[PDB]
Amino acid sequence: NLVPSVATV
Amino acid sequence: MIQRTPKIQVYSRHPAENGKSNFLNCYVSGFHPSDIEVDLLKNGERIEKVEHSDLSFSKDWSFYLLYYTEFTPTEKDEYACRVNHVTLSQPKIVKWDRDM
Amino acid sequence: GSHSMRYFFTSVSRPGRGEPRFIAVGYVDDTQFVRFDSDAASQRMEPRAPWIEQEGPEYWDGETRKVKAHSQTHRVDLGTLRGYYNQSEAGSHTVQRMYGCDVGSDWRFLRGYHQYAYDGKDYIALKEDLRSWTAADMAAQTTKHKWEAAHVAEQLRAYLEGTCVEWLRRYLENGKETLQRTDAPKTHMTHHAVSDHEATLRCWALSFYPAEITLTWQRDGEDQTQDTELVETRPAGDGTFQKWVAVVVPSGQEQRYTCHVQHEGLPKPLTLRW
Repeated sequence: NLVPSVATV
Repeated sequence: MIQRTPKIQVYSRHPAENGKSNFLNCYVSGFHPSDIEVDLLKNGERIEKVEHSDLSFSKDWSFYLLYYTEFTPTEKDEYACRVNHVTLSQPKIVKWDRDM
Repeated sequence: GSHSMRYFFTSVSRPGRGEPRFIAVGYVDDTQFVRFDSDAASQRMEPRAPWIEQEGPEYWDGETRKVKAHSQTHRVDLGTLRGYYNQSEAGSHTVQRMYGCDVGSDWRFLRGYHQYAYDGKDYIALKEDLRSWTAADMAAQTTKHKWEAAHVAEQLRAYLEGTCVEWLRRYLENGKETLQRTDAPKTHMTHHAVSDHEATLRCWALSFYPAEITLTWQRDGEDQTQDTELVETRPAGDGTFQKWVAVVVPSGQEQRYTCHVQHEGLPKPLTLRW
């Protein structure tokens, strides 16, 4: 189950 | 950029016996960048039906792939893996050694 | 023993036309269970272990949505990072991301991680406490400040200690028949001669799972490292792993040398002799 959100660098 | 040259192992999935179907493997690892060319050779000739694993990497960020094909060994057939990568001036050929 | 769930993601930019190549893979321990490849036809998250096929259409829709969100962040990141490092549009570049959680033998949270690399070098990583960041350079430091203001670490810590662990336990249960099985290595020894003075002894371990293994040689009951060669552990292709270790010895002295194999599928270490 993947992380819900991925912040941009 | 960083550039790391691939290590190569060529080997079968199961212990190798003539007349007995098996899988020829070429495992390439420790390389960067990700683009790489890998062929399996039967008697010097490129095998067409070759599959590879999905690209993944080690903790040091270097990539690894398994290329593989179904084959039936015989006494006289010679097998190899030919690899080309940015870090290589000439393709590298490693022979399958079944006596190892 | 202990277990892990880990996701690995690679994006590679393609200068002349279109979006980057994006590949995502998910593992439980040393078993891959899912994949997405941006070059594949389905544009869906795909099963790679039979026990994940138990999961319903909502799982596949939700994992697909998230993995495409992962893809778009990576696409944005490649342009942002090109900017940070004053690079041109001509060259191809890479971002790699790994995250996941470890649980112990009790299946409780042990460790979480989230690390990120640009062109194969450390960029930024979550620290062990999951409350702070390790930024390798000033570009990464700009990202750290961005992520601190946005409380990114807090959102990750909740996932890594919560959902990650919960779903690992779930996968471990659904995949019990393989994921909780150990396969002990099948061992043998080969012998070759280079000349009439010198011999090569090779100790093989085949067909084992998980990947972790120790193979060593001893000479007369003491560890021998000189004149030995130990290969990288390698996938057999059927889910199991292989490794060997060789030693060069004087012909006739083969009996002094013993191979020792440690693996979680063996209650005690095993010894081999020629």
